[PDB]
Amino acid sequence: KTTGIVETHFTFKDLYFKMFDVGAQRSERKKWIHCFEGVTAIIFCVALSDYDLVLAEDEEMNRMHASMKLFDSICNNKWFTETSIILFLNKKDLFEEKIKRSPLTICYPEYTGSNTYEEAAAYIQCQFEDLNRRKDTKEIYTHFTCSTDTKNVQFVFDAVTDVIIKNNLKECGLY
Amino acid sequence: ELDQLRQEAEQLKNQIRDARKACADATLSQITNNIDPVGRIQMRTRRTLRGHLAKIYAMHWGTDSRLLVSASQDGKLIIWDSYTTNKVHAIPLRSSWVMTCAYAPSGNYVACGGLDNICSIYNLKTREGNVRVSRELAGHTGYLSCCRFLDDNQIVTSSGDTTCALWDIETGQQTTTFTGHTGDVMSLSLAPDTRLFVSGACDASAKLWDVREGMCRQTFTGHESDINAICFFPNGNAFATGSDDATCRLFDLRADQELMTYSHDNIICGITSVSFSKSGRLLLAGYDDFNCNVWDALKADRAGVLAGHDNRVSCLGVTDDGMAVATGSWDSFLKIWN
Amino acid sequence: ASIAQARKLVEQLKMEANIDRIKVSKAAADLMAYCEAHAKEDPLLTPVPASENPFRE
Amino acid sequence: AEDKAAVERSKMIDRNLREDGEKAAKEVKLLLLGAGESGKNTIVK
Amino acid sequence: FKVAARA
Repeated sequence: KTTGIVETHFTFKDLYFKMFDVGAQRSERKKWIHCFEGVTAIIFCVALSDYDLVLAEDEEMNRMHASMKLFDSICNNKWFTETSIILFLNKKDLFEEKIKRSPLTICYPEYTGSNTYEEAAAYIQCQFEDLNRRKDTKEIYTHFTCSTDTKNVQFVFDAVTDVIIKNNLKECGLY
Repeated sequence: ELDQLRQEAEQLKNQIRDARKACADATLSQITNNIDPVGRIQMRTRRTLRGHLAKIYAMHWGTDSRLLVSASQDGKLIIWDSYTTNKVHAIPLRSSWVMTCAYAPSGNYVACGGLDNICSIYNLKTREGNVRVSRELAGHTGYLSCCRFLDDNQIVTSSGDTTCALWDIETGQQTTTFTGHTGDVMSLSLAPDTRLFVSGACDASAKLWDVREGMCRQTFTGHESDINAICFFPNGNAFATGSDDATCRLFDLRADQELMTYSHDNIICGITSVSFSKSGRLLLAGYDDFNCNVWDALKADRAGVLAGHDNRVSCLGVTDDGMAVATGSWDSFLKIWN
Repeated sequence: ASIAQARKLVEQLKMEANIDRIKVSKAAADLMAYCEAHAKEDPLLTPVPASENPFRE
Repeated sequence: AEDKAAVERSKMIDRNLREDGEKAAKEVKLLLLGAGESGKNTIVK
Repeated sequence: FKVAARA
């Protein structure tokens, strides 16, 4: 019925999680971007299959470049200096299917090498993880989605636990 | 024909600018050359209020100058009491992303709003001893960034959809829509006669609408960045603006122009809230650098500095009788200066 | 496409064009007169007397 | 009299405010970003 | 058990 922020709630191993989806706002990001300060982690999603898809429909903008630009803008905000990012590279089946039909070299002028999933994934990831510059305070966790099993929830739970532990140690001053 | 239309628009703009230039014969400082200064004014905190647990985003004084309403990011809407620090109501909120609040002139209702893109009206008056959501007004696309009550049945809201609107509380459907802004509208204030109101958006512009015909008639420019706060002069023939350029300006409706630029070398941060004192001699402004400033409308010199907050000041206001000034900050505290 | 928007903008500009404007020295004089007339009734400008002050503790 | 009623109401409001805040303090908040068609739907499911 | 995939 209502538009705007959508909230989903679930409990995993006695931890209560809250997730806010802000994709329906369609307004200036800066005005509402200072309201979300204080979150524990930021979940970020990227599709590998957009390398050879002109999703944007603009010749100048390729979906991968747009995703990289958005990730760069989000990661280096003044407010989110100390919030970690859980990066989810998604759709690894179709991407692996199309690599041999059209290699990864279309997106980047530099060669990925070998035209196969392991090498291609490494090049796309390294290129996404190098966008950050506050390496001292924030870190990125990367998981390739697995549909059948529950690796998706467990990875988020473990990442949140690690973030909480590292936050407490830093406050004590030990870390 | 599009190029011809654009040339016609440019010529019309040039004609309007030439008329404004001709009407500019003297300066507000020239008429204020011989007036004595107000001097330094020192105010002290008399009552401090506690009970919130998150950042405070809005505040609005009551019509009796004794009760005020404040809202925070947590889902709470507390009605205070300035004479003696006793809370009266605390209304839980469905969505904890409140951005604005308002208090009814009659004293029987309050308002909310935020990223949920819905304005909610609460039955502050005793309704079987409990408070419930009277009506939820939906139809805006972006976030609701301001709202002010015209009466007990009409409400004016401004949103991030570059559009203001006038609603009907009894029915729930907007009757008039104000269009023309090219940016996200951020502030909104009403005239004392409740026939005209002004607004400002992320594009450097301020407009003077009418609630009956629903058409813009005047446009004021001059700022070079986003505008955050606005309020009318007590006589209803002028208003003051506050932007992110660390400057405040005074415009007059009759002369259609710009008079002063309240600024200083020492201030660099933007303005989040602007309010006039009674008779318009003192102008109050809220800044990001934990400070609140007192200006002189006639001569633009500092008359005092207010410093009691350890975080950014986001809202302030003056009572109807001009007896006290209340300030809200990003911490969980409110203060009253007299 | 944008022809209707351009026509609207031109019409709005033409509507804004026809306005009667007073001189600045008269509006400034009126503002000064209003400020001086109600200066004695402003509690913040004239320091508040203690008994009337409702905020006194 | 009236002061007593106001004090009692304030103390009842304050107690409710404290416990709810303590309960909220025990939750983890996550922000889910992503351009549309990036598979946000699959993670949510 | 939550570590970033090796770069």
